[PDB]
Amino acid sequence: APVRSLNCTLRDSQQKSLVMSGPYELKALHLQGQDMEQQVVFSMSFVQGEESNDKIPVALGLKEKNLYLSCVLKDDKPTLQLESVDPKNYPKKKMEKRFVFNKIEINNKLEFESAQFPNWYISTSQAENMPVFLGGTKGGQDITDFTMQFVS
Ligand SMILES: NC(=O)c1ccc(NC(=O)[C@@H]2CCCO2)cc1
Repeated sequence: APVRSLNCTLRDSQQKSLVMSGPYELKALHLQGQDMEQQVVFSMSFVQGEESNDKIPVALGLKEKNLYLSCVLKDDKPTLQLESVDPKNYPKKKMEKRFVFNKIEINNKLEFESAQFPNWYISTSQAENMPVFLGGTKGGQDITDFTMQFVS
């Protein structure tokens, strides 16, 4: 059958919202009121992959855009990028591994681990208006926990 998808927003555990501000540039900042329209709406697809009660493989596309978060090596490091795809062919149930995140539920928060790069996570900085990135530890000063808001 098709792939199943939900519209949603994400906020980091310091309640920073995610926005587009540059061509392929997703950023995290404190947002409230009128400016909350600026936040990115995701289409979260439930994709093929290894699954358990609290670890669910997803892809994160931008709503009604042929753009997906992906994990690739850049200048020899696991990095987060926005990648364009053929809009005729996406989303699909069997997403390529660079597109797959394990959505992990721990203590009423979510983490998004790269399926491609184990123990690398979607991360934000504590500072305002810095890139969303792939961080190689769910420890330290960087933020690896999120909440999801379901959107119409
Ligand atoms: N110097 C640049 O032209 C440039 C800098 C940063 C970005 N993107 C990111 O850092 C991505 C955004 C999705 C996750 O991380 C894109 C372009």
